Amino acid sequence: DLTQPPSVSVSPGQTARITCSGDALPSQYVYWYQQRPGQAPVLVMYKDSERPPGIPERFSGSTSGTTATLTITGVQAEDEADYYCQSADASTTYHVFGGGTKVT
Amino acid sequence: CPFGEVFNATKFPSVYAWERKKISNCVADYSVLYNSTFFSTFKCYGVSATKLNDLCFSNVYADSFVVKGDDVRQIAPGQTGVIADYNYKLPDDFMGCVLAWNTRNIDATSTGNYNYKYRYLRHGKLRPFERDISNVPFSPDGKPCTPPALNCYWPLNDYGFYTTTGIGYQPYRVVVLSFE
Amino acid sequence: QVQLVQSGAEVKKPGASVIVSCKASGYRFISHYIHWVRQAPGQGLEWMGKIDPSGRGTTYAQKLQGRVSVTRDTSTSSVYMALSGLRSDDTAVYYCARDRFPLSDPYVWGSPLGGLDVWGQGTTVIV
Ligand SMILES: *[C@@H]1O[C@H](CO[C@@H]2O[C@@H](C)[C@@H](O)[C@@H](O)[C@@H]2O)[C@@H](O[C@@H]2O[C@H](CO)[C@@H](O[C@@H]3O[C@H](CO)[C@@H](O)[C@H](O)[C@@H]3O)[C@H](O)[C@H]2NC(C)=O)[C@H](O)[C@H]1NC(C)=O
Ligand SMILES: *[C@@H]1O[C@H](CO)[C@@H](O)[C@H](O)[C@H]1NC(C)=O
Repeated sequence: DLTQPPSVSVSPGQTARITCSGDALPSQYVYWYQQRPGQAPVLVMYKDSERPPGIPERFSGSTSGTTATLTITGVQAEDEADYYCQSADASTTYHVFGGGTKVT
Repeated sequence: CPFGEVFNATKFPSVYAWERKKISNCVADYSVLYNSTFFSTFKCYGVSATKLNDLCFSNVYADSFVVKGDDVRQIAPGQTGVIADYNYKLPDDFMGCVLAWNTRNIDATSTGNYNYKYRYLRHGKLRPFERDISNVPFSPDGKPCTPPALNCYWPLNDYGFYTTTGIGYQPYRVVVLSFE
Repeated sequence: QVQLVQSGAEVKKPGASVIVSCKASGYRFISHYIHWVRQAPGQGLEWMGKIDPSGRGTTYAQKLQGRVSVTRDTSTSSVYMALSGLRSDDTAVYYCARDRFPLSDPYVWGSPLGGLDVWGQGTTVIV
């Protein structure tokens, strides 16, 4: 079970920290997805610290114990999207999704 | 018993900050492990690894970490090195199974996987089944220090796993089952 | 050219079984897992189940077992999902998504599944 805050309200310029806590994550990766409203999600971070090509150099994942963290340094006006975190049940079965975070 | 929560877990820790996962209050099959031929060590001390389905233990502790290919042989009772001394020591009366398998396709990026750390300097030898997650600057004369300085080193070094290496430098995920 | 082409939109009755397809192309089909994720309108993402396309097994959600059934067709490079006995809560946009993990040699156990990469366009079904 992975929980996260429902909304983060940041003006353009500050730092948005989308935390994601789950008790079954000392040993599991967190995969972060953004979904602008209307279309499919886009994978933002994978394996807690790694960023695929096409994702700009503002996102920077972290994991401190049983708590993930995505950081948007220099938030622009096209970052208004829902951010979800992913994990498993400390096996690699029953992938779970977070509650979502509408970053504004 | 959940053995996928130990073996099929995605993120193993480093060898210096290893962790136990207690397995309790469940029926254990043990036969998902010795029916697989891809294990490269599977060395059991005390038990004979096929007579495990008729033994009821008090608790099973599963120590999970990642070592180098040539560092697997230091995970044994009585062995010594830089993994058995400073990082992870097994007791001389160890009753359990040491399982290891070659995770080159997971933990060896071709750029270099500098995320698994081992301790190469310490003041003394670890007691069995003990842990040292402290990262303090190591000075060999005992005084507290601050790098960069002469006779002053950080005690943790990186494995640095590469895809294009031999099987003595490839990453090997190690699960040490301890029975009581 | 990696892409997962799904089916079209549909309307159903509360109890009528639905079939949503996911045609794959470009990448080596039996390599990557194919996940199934739905999304209720106004709600967050919900993970239903996965499939290993080389017939090695299924896994479903813990509150959807006995209802969802996925299957694979290696010849057509397609993955179908069957949901039997829909309710009013099973109105969602149904996403077929890939896996960012090339599966290979036997199955190097310890692997990072998840990381849904090449998400499909989304089939919307309404009960
Ligand atoms: C660690 O995970 C691996 C694979 O991951 C699995 O993926 C799916 C297939 C689901 O089963 C998930 O639960 C799981 O995350 C496990 O390997 C799998 O083991 C099972 C049990 O033996 C295999 O099923 C059998 O396979 C034989 C040989 O093909 C068939 O004849 C049988 O009819 C039956 O299907 C399964 O094939 C195998 N899958 C892979 C990819 O190797 C592993 O057991 C698991 N370890 C633990 C301790 O849970
Ligand atoms: C392991 O193989 C033996 C062969 O005799 C079989 O009886 C047993 O059921 C197998 N275990 C599993 C978990 O498949």
